[PDB]
Amino acid sequence: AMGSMERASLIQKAKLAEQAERYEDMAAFMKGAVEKGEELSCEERNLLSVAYKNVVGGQRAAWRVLSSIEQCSNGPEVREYREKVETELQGVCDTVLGLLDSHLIKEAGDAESRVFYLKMKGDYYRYLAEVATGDDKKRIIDSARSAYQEAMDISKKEMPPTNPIRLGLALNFSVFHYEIANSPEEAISLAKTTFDEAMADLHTLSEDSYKDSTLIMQLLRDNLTLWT
Amino acid sequence: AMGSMERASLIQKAKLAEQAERYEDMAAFMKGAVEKGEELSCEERNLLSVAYKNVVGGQRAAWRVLSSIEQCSNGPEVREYREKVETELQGVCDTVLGLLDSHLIKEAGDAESRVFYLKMKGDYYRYLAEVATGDDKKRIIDSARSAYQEAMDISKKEMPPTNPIRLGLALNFSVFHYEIANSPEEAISLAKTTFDEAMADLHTLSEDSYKDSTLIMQLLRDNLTLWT
Amino acid sequence: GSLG
Amino acid sequence: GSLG
Ligand SMILES: [Ca+2]
Ligand SMILES: [Ca+2]
Ligand SMILES: [Cl-]
Ligand SMILES: [Cl-]
Ligand SMILES: [Mg+2]
Ligand SMILES: [Mg+2]
Ligand SMILES: [Mg+2]
Ligand SMILES: [Mg+2]
Repeated sequence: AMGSMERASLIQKAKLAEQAERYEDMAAFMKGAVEKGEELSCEERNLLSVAYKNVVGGQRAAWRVLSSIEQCSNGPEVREYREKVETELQGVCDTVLGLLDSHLIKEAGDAESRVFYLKMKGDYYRYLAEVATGDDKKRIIDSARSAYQEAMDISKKEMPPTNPIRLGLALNFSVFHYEIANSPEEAISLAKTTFDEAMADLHTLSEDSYKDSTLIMQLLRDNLTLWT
Repeated sequence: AMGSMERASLIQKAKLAEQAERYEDMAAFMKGAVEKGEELSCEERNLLSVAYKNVVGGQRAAWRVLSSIEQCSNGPEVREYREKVETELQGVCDTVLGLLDSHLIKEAGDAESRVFYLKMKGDYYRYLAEVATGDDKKRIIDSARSAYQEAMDISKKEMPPTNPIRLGLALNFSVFHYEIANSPEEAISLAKTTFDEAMADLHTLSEDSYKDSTLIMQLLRDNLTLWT
Repeated sequence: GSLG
Repeated sequence: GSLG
């Protein structure tokens, strides 16, 4: 599909699509780039994440609108169209999970790449869990938790407490606990420990690293304000 | 494609897609509804227009970003991707023009429907003209102008000067003159005459009709401020 | 500058 | 409440 296009041209077109706010295009360019089989640089991993974040973010917001309407109603149309949007969302999550399993994660040896991809695996199972019902929901939740836990274990061993990758993983795992796993205390404990550990490490940073880390710390704080 | 879905279900799903901001879906539901072959009510014509307005609006904004980048640059990638977005835009315009030609306009006998569809024909040729180059550009411009002129002629004979359909047609034909036809004086004259004629008719309106008409009059005024 |  |  993007098999005939040069890797470098796919990356170039992904950045153009980002400028144009054409996130479905950007995601398809980045899927093509991944399927070239080469590992992704830091910049390229960020392009991949931004593209699919935006695509699934749209689908999630739409699914929430439709599910709200369907709940209020409780003919077949609202259910039918919520299911169409749900299926397309699951498809996008399955596509991203597929890229990570074939073969991004297994080739990723450095902590910055491995933690990034395992956080992504956690996040896309987490979006699957948001629309899942029943027992099915359990196995998906456990997949998300496992991915996030492996990423946390590597990040705590390999990265400083202020590393933005590590801080963003902890932010999302804390949201997983509060919103998916019905564990608001675990969510608050994680976000509070993560914030306090980063605070203590800020003195080590340059002005630009300080701004990157404090930005994500503020997100942990905003959640802690919401949750306490 | 939507051939197996009930007309009423297509309309219902178009309104759900609008609530969800899923405008590509809304447009496909409304295309299915049109292709049922029945005339569209006022509410349904508005659904059709909103859906495709939003879809082509996105494409237009993206094409503008890409064309700006391409102009700055003046490898093949920026040109290639601007052409992809351009082709998809032309496709959406050709689809809407196709619905109007088969067979919305020919069945539309009342002034409110006929003016609405001919304004739409003008607007979608106008979007084609925005990306067209050369002689090709001339014939498309003339198609837009012809459509807008037929709509103006019916609106002046059949609707009061404050009718929002008539006011929106005049607003868009004025923009056609200023932005496409290189006729800024014709644009200003049209917008000024249209505003003054509506002003004089406001006394006839209810409070709610007054708000509908003055809203579009303010758009004519905002353009006149920009252009003078 | 058009409608909408 | 997640990143981004
Ligand atoms: Ca459906
Ligand atoms: Ca392309
Ligand atoms: Cl996608
Ligand atoms: Cl479309
Ligand atoms: Mg090559
Ligand atoms: Mg407690
Ligand atoms: Mg029927
Ligand atoms: Mg003059």
